[PDB]
Amino acid sequence: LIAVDEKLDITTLTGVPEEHIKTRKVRIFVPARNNMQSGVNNTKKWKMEFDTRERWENPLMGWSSTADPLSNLVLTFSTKEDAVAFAEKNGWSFDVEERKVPKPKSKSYGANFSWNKRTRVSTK
Amino acid sequence: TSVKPIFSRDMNEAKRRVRELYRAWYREVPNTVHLFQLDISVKQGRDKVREMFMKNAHVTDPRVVDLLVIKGKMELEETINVWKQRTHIMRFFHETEAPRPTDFLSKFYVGHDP
Amino acid sequence: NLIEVFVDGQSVMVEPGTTVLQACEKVGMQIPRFCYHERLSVAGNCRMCLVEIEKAPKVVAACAMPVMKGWNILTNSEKSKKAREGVMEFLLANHPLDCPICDQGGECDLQDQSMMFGSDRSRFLEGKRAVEDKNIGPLVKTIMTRCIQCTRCIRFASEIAGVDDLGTTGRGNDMQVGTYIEKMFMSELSGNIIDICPVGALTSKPYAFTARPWETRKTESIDVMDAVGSNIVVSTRTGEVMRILPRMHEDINEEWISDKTRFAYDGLKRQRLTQPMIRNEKGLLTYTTWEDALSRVAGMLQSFQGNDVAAIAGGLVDAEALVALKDLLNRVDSDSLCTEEVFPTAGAGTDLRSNYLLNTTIAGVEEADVILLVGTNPRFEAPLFNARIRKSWLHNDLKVALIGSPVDLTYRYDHLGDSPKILQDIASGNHPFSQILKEAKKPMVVLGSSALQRSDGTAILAAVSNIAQNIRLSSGVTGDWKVMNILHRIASQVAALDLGYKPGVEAIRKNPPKVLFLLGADGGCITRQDLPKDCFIIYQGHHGDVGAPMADVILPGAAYTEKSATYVNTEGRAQQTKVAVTPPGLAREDWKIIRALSEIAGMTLPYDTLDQVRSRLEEVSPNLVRYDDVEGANYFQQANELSKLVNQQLLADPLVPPQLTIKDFYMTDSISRASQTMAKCVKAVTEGI
Amino acid sequence: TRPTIRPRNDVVHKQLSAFGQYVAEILPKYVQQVQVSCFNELEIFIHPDGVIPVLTFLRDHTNAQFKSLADLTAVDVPTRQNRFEIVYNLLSLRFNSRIRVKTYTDELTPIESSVTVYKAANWYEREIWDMFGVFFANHPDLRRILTDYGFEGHPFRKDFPLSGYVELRYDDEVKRVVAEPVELAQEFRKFDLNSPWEAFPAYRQPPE
Amino acid sequence: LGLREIRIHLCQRSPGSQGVRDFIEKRYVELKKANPDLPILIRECSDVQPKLWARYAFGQEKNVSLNNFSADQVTRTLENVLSGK
Amino acid sequence: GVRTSPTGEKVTHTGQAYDDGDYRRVRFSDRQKEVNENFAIDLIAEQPVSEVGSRVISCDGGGGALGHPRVYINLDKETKTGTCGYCGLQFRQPHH
Amino acid sequence: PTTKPPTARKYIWTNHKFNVSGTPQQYVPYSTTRKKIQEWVPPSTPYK
Ligand code: SF4
Ligand code: SF4
Ligand code: FES
Ligand SMILES: [Mg+2]
Ligand SMILES: [Zn+2]
Repeated sequence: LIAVDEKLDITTLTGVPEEHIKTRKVRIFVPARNNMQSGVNNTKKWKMEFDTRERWENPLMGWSSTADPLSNLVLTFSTKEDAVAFAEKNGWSFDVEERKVPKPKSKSYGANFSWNKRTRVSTK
Repeated sequence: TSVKPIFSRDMNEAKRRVRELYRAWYREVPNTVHLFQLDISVKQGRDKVREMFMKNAHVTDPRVVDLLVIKGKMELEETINVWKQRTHIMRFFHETEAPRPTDFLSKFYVGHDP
Repeated sequence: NLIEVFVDGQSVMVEPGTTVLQACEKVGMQIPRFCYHERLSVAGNCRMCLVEIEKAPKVVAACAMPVMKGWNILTNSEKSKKAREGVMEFLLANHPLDCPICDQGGECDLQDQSMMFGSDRSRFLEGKRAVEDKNIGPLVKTIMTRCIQCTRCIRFASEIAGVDDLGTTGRGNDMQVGTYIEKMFMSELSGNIIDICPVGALTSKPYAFTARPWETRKTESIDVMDAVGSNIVVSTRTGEVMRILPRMHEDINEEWISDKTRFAYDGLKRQRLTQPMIRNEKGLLTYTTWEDALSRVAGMLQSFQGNDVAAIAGGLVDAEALVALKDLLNRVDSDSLCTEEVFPTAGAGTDLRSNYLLNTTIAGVEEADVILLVGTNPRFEAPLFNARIRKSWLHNDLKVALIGSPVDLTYRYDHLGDSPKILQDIASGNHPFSQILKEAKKPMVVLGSSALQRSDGTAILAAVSNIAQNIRLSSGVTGDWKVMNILHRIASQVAALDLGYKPGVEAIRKNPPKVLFLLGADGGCITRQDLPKDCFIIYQGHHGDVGAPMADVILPGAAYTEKSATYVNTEGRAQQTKVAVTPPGLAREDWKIIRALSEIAGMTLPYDTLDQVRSRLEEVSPNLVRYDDVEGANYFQQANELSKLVNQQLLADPLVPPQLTIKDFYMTDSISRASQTMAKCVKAVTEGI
Repeated sequence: TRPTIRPRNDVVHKQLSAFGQYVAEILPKYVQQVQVSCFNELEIFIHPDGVIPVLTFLRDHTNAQFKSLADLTAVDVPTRQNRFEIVYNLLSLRFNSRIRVKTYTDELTPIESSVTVYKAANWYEREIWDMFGVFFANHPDLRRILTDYGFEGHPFRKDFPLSGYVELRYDDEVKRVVAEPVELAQEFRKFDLNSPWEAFPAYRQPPE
Repeated sequence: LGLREIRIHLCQRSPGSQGVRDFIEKRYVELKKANPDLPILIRECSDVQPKLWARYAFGQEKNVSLNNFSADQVTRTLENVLSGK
Repeated sequence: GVRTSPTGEKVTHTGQAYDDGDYRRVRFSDRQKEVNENFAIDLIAEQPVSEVGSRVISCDGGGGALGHPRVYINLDKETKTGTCGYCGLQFRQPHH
Repeated sequence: PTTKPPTARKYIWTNHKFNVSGTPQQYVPYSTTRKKIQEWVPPSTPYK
């Protein structure tokens, strides 16, 4: 059992080209809840995605072409620390966004019929 | 923290294995050129072997070096047994790739690449 | 103190007044809902959130039932499942079969909650109900057969937007939601009813039929239309911006975005600059190459130097572009750097950030007790700031006083004249509002930056600073509460002031330049009438509005949806816009264009990548690389002392905001002017119907 | 009757639980955990260095005659420190049963080759190495099996792009097939299908 | 030789910036009054040492570390920049 | 109702027509352009308006299970015809 | 078809066409969508 005083770096073993190792900045973040729905089941796991590259229009049929292999690559991590460790050992740059959770709110149905406050509703 | 070693224990034996692999690759270039009927020179093949060895010279982890020499031995045994074709041997040279510009002004002119 | 309740046998401590739904949210269970929105009041009519208490024989509405001590909530019980199935059965029994032709499509709460909690079969063997469709403007398309009578739009309309034109007419199964008359629900916060409607009853008209939710890719960026800095999500599809949606940020955005932010994304597809342009022998603009255009600009930059070199920054410019241009112009010892917006430089000026920042954060409005607005129309200059003020007013009896023009805010306010004479009177102490401010525990004075565009902006700033100083002296000196506030209406103003740009174009008017870089400057403040003859103009921008028509060289740049950029909002918070699409044609990133120009001119800038440019930004001001942070030091005493030494006379003119109507709100900047939807909105609000 | 629900076999569940306790007691040095799925599939989680002893016991023991290696694969979970998960499926013909053994490893940690216990492990471990980069120490002949000669990178890792990095075409200038960076006429369209509403409450994780 | 602007970066909470904070509190107003046309931008750092950038003509910038300086030392350093010594 | 562009190229039902300076018209040289002559908008406009004496009518597109999902059109707005949007069919209460 | 003629529709082809590949009447693909981005048109009048 040898002891190594080194940081993990498997860039030479992953086989990724040097361009896509050096010139890539991933974004670690918890996905924002879709405003069209009230569900919150897609805001629990951290995601890692790469920066957007150029997409052009195919001369034939007008399709959407690309030259970025890592365009559709999205990875799921259960922890920000895990995502950061994975990005560090793979060698890409990373920008981390802190999770945003809604603050607690005091809801009261009886406030709709206040005697002297402005919270009284004009309709139901 | 102690970790299970693949080979070589410390870095000295890893360097020894690297040198053994380099000798094996160096003595194989003339045979590869003769068998595959490559249009390159033997000096070009030796220089390409040197370049491929040198791009991993910044590795300071003995386990990563062991995996690198293992994969080098694999790709050498593919060449000796003529499992590879002239296609792959020439793929090592990127003879058809256009020279990618590297200066800021040229990169700005060509497109949106960083 | 906290009381102990049980959800599925798991103990949880909740504050008194907490509802069953919130307790389940704390334990991690999301009860289905249709009428409950955490930002709106509690309705309790859709009946979808019924849950079973262990010993109570009757199901309770989780969204409206406060928890009691020692209550066991059975969220996944047989009675709860049967109640959910029955309610879903009723809703779908009356709903129409419009899913394939419905813009809600794959992002519908009725579909998802039907698939997760409802039955998979229908026992309805009768005829369905068809409802006439209303018309409430050119932004919201109403297909009211799909309405489930959840009254989210009514509650939102009234409480949030201060507009009470929505309601329910009739009763029984024939109850309909509408205006009952041909009235358009036109407001700066109208698309949020499109967002909060759980069904396809209210949908976006510009976005109608274009795409589906599963196809679009979501890019998390920020908003540049105003200075609030709202967090948005750009939905793209095959490299084309399809939609703009709100993104939750309880300190800035709070799930709402303005109509200009939401519906001006289609201005990015018209009047775009795609190729570099020069002028031929006839003086006509013709397409050319980047090398040629940059060579000409570099030749002019080499020929001229000193104060004969000027730059005018517009309203949609990023910190990277601003710092790159500042360094490029400092290479030639030139310093005519300016922004097309005026701020008083007398006294502290741009030296102290707590002199042009909104010191009391937007979230800090909810804590204020008295607020005084001076020379501003927050309903149009910063719609989300006005929404926060309305929320604070409603939920805390906040006293709002407006000095100047009686704009129709969405809440009752105390009107104070139209002249800065009242502003001087309050500072002296003659006005009763001085006593109100003195007795107020938490006062706030918000001076609109549009009032600083007058000839006597310095006098107004001095007067409001004197009012704040009088408040500080009379009230408690101790405390971190900040009274002085400045509200901006331009996205790039704060970033430019932090970097060191001279506010206003007065310096350029004083010293006419030979070379002028219009960096997104479409305001038309300075033209060739002010410029000397044969002045050389390089307009770097993405829309051709004014600078492109009157320019000598035209350099296409990138939009906010097309470049990674940094923008600082009115409260000093810095947020980075991410890349959603790539610039069309030959358009390039702004800082890249500036760097290439410097390299061709021979004064090469020392940064080649975005990381290096942001390191330069950190060197100039670290707050431009500290992104989520908003905390800063307070230098109000120093600012007031520097303001007192030199004073001038106030003009005898009424304080009239530049924007008095929703049409003026709709047409504000280049993207909005290029937008077709904004043109439709202007036509609708002017001609009616 | 409940025709739309699969029937359950409590007898088989109990038998598998008893055998799991049996093997866990017999091999306490390596067996870390034992589970039984509700569809009657026994599962054993062991230490990575216990592969040879555990497999030898499960093959040669009188009460566990798992003479056939059904399958051997790997699972990539990047969020774990030991991302790679080695899975062995064993079939006992004498007792007409199936068992699963699961261990863990990372990129730089070798796993002892089980070619001395099962012969199919040769090609199975060659495929695992070729597709994930997991190295097996005492393998008689470890090399690529499925990928092209000279292929760089391990395709089945979660961080490997779907279309790879290179593509092949015939270049007439050099009169041979050439490898060039990938470039698609139509980009693969990523679909976000996950519903924002929780489907199965039984698997809900603590909020933490 | 011709000073163009001065930038003072001080962290509002670190102990090493205590002297710089005291300089801003009781000495900045007099300094600014003596140089009405000199841009002296005070900004905020996070965890780096306080800095005094001096932008001269033609884009030459000199940075002086103000870590653990007292109010008097900051005044002397700043007046050296204004004088030129 | 096919229409011809000024470049001599027919215009499809979506309005597609290559510009005069567009190089992509070379693909049509010595060949043809695939244009469908039948215009759905023109045909559905040529279809008449059905009158029914009921506030709510139902459209399934004809053929039953061979049509489209059944929908209900409310014929209360007397200033316009109620259009089934699956098939673009107009219905109207008998006025006068 | 003589015994059971097909249903008659106004949009059905009256003349059947065989496989026209390799002939001038062959199908040529093209994009049926308009231009996504409109570029700015500079003024035709001089300035200054
Ligand atoms: S609102 Fe929802 S359930 Fe109703 S038609 Fe639209 S997608 Fe279907
Ligand atoms: S229109 Fe939408 S938001 Fe309004 S009551 Fe109907 S379903 Fe609710
Ligand atoms: S969510 Fe409670 S009754 Fe509607
Ligand atoms: Mg909706
Ligand atoms: Zn129909």
